[PDB]
Amino acid sequence: EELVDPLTTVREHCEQLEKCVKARERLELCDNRVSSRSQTEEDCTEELFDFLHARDHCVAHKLFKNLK
Amino acid sequence: EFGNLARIRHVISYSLSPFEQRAFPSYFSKGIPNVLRRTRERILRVAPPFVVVYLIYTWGNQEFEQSKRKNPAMYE
Amino acid sequence: SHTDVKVPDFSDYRRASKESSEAR
Amino acid sequence: HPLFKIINHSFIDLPAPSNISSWWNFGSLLGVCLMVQIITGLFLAMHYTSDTMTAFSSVTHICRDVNYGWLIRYMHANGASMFFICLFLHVGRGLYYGSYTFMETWNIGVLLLFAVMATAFMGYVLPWGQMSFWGATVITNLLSAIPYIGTTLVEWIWGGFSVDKATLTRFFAFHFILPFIIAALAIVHLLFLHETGSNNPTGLNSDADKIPFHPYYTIKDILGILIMFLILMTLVLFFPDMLGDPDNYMPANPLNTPPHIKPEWYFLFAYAILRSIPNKLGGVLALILSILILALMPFLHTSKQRSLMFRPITQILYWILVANLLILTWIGGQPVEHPFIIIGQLASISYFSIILILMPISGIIEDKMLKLY
Amino acid sequence: HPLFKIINHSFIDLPAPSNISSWWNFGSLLGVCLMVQIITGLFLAMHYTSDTMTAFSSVTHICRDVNYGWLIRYMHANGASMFFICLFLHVGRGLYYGSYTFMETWNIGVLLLFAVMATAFMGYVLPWGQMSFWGATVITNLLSAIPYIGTTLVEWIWGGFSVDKATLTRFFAFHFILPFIIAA
Amino acid sequence: AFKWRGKPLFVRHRTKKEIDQEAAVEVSQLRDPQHDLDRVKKPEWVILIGVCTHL
Amino acid sequence: LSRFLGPRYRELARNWIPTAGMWGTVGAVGLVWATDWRLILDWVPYING
Amino acid sequence: LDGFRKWYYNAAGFNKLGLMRDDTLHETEDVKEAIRRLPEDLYNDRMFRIKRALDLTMRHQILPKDQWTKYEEDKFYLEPYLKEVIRERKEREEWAKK
Amino acid sequence: DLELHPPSYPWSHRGLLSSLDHTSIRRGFQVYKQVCSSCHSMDYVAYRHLVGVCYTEEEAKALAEEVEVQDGPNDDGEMFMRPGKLSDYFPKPYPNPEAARAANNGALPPDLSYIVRARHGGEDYVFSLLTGYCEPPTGVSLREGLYFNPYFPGQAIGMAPPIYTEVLEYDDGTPATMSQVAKDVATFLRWASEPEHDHRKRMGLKMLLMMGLLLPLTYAMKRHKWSVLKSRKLAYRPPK
Amino acid sequence: SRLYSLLFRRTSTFALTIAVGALFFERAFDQGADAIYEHIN
Ligand SMILES: CCCCCCCCCCCCCCCCCC(=O)OC[C@H](COP(=O)(O)OCCN)OC(=O)CCCCCCCCCCCCCCCCC
Ligand code: HEC
Ligand code: HEM
Ligand code: HEM
Ligand code: HEM
Repeated sequence: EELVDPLTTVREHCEQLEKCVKARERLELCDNRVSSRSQTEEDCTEELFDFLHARDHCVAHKLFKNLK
Repeated sequence: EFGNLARIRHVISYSLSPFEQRAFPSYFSKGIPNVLRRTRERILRVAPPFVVVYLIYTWGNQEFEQSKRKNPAMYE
Repeated sequence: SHTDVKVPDFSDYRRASKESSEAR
Repeated sequence: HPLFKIINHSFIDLPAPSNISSWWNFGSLLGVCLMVQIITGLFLAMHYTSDTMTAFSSVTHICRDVNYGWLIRYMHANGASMFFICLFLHVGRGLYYGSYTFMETWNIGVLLLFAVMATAFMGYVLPWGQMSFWGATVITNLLSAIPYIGTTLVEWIWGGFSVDKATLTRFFAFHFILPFIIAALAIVHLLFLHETGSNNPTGLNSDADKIPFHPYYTIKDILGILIMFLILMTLVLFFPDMLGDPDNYMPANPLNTPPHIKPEWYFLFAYAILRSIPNKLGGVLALILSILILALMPFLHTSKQRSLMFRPITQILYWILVANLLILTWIGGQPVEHPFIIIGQLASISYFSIILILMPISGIIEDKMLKLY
Repeated sequence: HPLFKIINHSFIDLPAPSNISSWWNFGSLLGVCLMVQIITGLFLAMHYTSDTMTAFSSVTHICRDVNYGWLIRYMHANGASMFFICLFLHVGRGLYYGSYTFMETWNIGVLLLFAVMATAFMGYVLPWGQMSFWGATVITNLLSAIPYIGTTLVEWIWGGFSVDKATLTRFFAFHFILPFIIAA
Repeated sequence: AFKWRGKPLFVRHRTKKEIDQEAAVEVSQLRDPQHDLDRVKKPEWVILIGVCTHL
Repeated sequence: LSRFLGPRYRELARNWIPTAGMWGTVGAVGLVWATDWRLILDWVPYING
Repeated sequence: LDGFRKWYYNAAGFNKLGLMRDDTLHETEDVKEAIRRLPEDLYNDRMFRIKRALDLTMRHQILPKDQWTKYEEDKFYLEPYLKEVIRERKEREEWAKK
Repeated sequence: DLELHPPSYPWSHRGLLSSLDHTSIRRGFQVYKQVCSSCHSMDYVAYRHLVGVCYTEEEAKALAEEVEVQDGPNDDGEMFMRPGKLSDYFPKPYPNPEAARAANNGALPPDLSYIVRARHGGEDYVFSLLTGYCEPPTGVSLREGLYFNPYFPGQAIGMAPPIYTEVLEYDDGTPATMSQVAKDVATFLRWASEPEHDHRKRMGLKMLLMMGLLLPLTYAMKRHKWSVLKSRKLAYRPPK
Repeated sequence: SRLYSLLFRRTSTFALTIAVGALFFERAFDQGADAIYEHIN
């Protein structure tokens, strides 16, 4: 019986919002870009940091109500 | 010390006992007007330097961020 | 002289009678 | 008793101006803060050990095992911060109201300011955290800038090739002994002032209106002490780490360097200046001048009015000076990268140009406007 | 000049009796000894550690590895002895020549004498030798004599059941701080 | 580094490229004129003291 | 300073100059000796060592 | 320039305390010599004006607007007496210089 | 430097007078004992600090006697290990930091006693780091013994992710979800870095009540003793 | 008015009332304050 980590359920519920899906779209393009260009040193951290910043901001808005 | 501090003449000075007068006569009655009177004589000398400190601080922060933000044109 | 004027009014200061002094 | 005379001559029957504002409280607060620091420092000294193996352990033992030892330690740290807040406001009062014309009092003041900064620096080195060790090396290195005898002096102070136990123990001794010299210099500060009496915010001769100090400026100092204690205890009991650095809670690792090295916030203005000047020596000198420019201040007064109550252009220049002092405090915090650097360079240029050039020229212009010049 | 005025009135022109003997030197010697002690004490404080594991080791490190550290340590110890020699001769001068009729000066003196004895006692405890530890226990025990609050007071000072590190460190702090009160 | 004398004793090994670039560096154009080899007995081996000339 | 740009003021200084130099000399010698500055003391034949 | 000087006189704010311009001068040695040479009535008015300004600053008040010191009305009484002090002072200085 | 800045979480001790939840400190101590104690040390925390906070005297005595602690030289002149005492500190994972370097692929696991105090925004950081082992994005590659934790400086923390959902079972039975475990250990580490958090806040509440009583009264005394002057009326009466 | 004439006019009595009050105030303050802190947390 998988013990649901409320954090996971809150995480995809927060990824359903709009700033997270826009940053994920840049993340995708960014990662595709890095993937497409076989030899390059352009990482996706900035995009990824922006997506994680927005997502964990709205996660930390409402995570602790589900924790005993 | 007292007695040899200064020379004044014909300056009468009336006063009242502390217990005989109200402790906070019209404290908020005139206090507010006065505090407001005061703020309007000093706000134009005081505030605009701190306003442009706030603008420079924000500017620096944002500029720094943009500086850090990766150059899209670069690495492509 | 010294009687030309009277002590200025302190009504806005003065509170509103030994009876009261004890309390005051 | 003859002493009672001295007791009265300075605190009871002293003729004080009747119209001095709450800013004149601050110096008395500084004296109280000094005592508070000394008292708390004494109760830190009964359990602190100045050994590099045991200094961090002794500090944690104070915080965890001594009854109310955390209270005395954080009272000491936030009382150092309160000391520098009251010191900066005292110096700002002296600059704004023209109190620097009491030249001997001003010079004993800037000596006291140098002594207090040295005491706080060595005290911050004392807990032997990560931040203390890298901070010490940094400023001790500052001395190496000296053109010829620098290396020797640095090594002398360090007491060895690099800061190590040799330093910690002598820094404990010096940090212990300097606040008593500060107390003696404060007694000289009070003497050089009573000869002339305090100044008033209008800047005029207040000899016609002076009142006693016992019932008028004593209860006022008691109220200011109560408000300062309120701010100190809400700094200690509610936000005990808003002014300190988290990296000081790690032990001192000589192998590991922190990603960003700072002194505590009241040294920042200086830090900014130092970083601004490209030349190392230049930085050190400018840094010193930053504090010393004040001493130089009584020779720059070119106005026929002592205070800034009736001087609006120099009031504007004064608040611009307070503004870019706050800017230099912010920059010090910011890391080395655009555009923090340029601001730092300008802010330092503007600071020295306002104190050195702009205020006497403005005072000449203000004297010209009143048909005095 | 308000700082120099003091000296002129006190050290440069003070009207002094022309016939005072060499015994009147001794009090000035005491002041010099106080400074000497403070200066030597400061140079002991840059290497001494007030930890019971390391106090004896720090004292031996002062005597053996610090440049002229033996000189400063033995100057401090024999300067404490010289302080008490000059103190006893100062008190004997005051008793012999009737100087105790200056009553306030005499009472501030006996307060200074109590402070100097307490400072020297805790300073002798400080090197943490065999003799220091048994000496401390002994006099601290003296306090226990108090009729009702004695036990508590002793334990307070000791900072524990028996003198141990708790004492050494607070004795270092008190021995550091009292000569400035003596100067005041 | 082995914290020799209370200071980080940086001891480093360099690569063909590493050694190649350092030599390429313009000694005169260097802030401090000291060609890589000038400070190393072995190109593959460079040893330095870790105290920033600055502070 | 206006008052200090004076004729007698200059005379006074000129008369005072020699003494001033002497004092600097004493200090210089003093510093050399107190610091045991050897760069300078190495020149002196006997003082050497 | 005249209107801008009146605006600066209002912005300086010592007229709101009932002070003159010469009351606001910092008492140096020359200013105290000029004050000592004043006649008794002018000195008494100056001391009363300074005491009233100190009392108003104590209570953090100002005078009513009809009681302020009109720029046009302010009298530079100490000025004449001061110039002399400076003149005499300089003359003496020059003599010493030479 | 460039680092993800952990968000603000609504902690039960975040408020100005809000104390710590002691059941969470007990659960976080269990989390440290079963997971974090294998690599990290707690040199300035003893078992007797747990009495009156999370455990009773007998519970903390049993917790201390579960472990073995070398304690002193036998009369025969040698070392020996004994069951821990309420006076014993928490056991070392390694005898010296070089053993920690050897056992953790060159990395040194730091003292977790003051980690929350030593890490900027510690409580958050801790939670974030323990719950921030996300996959490295394209363009970044980490060597063995490294993990892309956005929050960790450099995003390359040697520590492998130590909290897998249901890593340990809470004795209280509260579901041991990764988060419930990270929040408990962040509360505990917080407690560790400041065992007096609760006592202080009580002192601060008494201080606010006393200052709210004493400031208007001292202000009233000052305004009494300053009313006299503040009512003084001056009049100039040249004899004329 | 009675209080002034009884415990607040003679300085000795003024001190007495202060000391006695303070002796009890602590009891009350601590009790009341603790109630509040507990209620809060
Ligand atoms: C000034 C033009 C005239 C303004 C007239 C306003 C109306 C006056 C008549 C109606 C009454 C309104 C309220 C009056 C209050 C008291 C009188 C007053 O405030 O006057 C205006 C004031 C002072 O004027 P005054 O000194 O007479 O002459 C102006 C010289 N510019 O001057 C001011 O208020 C403006 C001051 C502006 C200061 C701006 C400073 C900007 C720079 C800050 C830099 C900070 C650091 C930045 C970084 C540095 C390092 C890189
Ligand atoms: C219990 C769930 C915890 C918690 C709350 C933390 N850890 Fe560890 N840790 C381990 C190692 C080898 C390191 C150092 C890695 C490196 O420096 O590269 C760490 C580090 C930490 C930190 C410090 C982070 C920092 O910025 O310095 C923190 C806050 C932390 N951990 C929390 C090793 C281990 C373990 C052995 C596999 C386990 C178990 C834990 N840690 C458990 C925990
Ligand atoms: C003579 C009186 C004083 C004594 C005996 C004393 C003693 C001590 C001791 C033992 C410590 C180490 C304990 C600790 O870590 O807090 C310390 C720390 C410190 N002291 Fe003092 N001190 C005195 C006065 C002062 C003064 C006047 C200042 C302010 C200038 C000051 C500033 C500091 C600072 C900043 C620290 C570091 C606090 C920290 O760990 O964050 N001390 N002092
Ligand atoms: C060690 C900390 C200090 C203490 C304890 C201290 C103490 C005092 C005290 C008690 C006063 C008289 C009350 C008052 O006017 O506020 C005073 C006034 C004064 N102090 Fe200080 N002071 C300190 C630092 C300084 C410094 C650093 C300066 C120099 C910048 C300075 C310059 C002055 C001046 C000029 C006055 C006169 C105030 C006036 O008449 O306007 N003080 N100080
Ligand atoms: C503030 C100034 C002083 C400081 C910092 C200071 C510091 C020290 C230190 C660190 C020691 C231990 C080193 C040692 O074993 O000698 C010591 C020892 C001692 N001090 Fe002081 N001291 C001071 C003033 C004095 C004074 C005024 C006296 C005399 C009353 C005194 C009497 C002693 C004695 C008797 C010892 C024991 C010496 C021994 O080991 O035989 N000290 N002091």
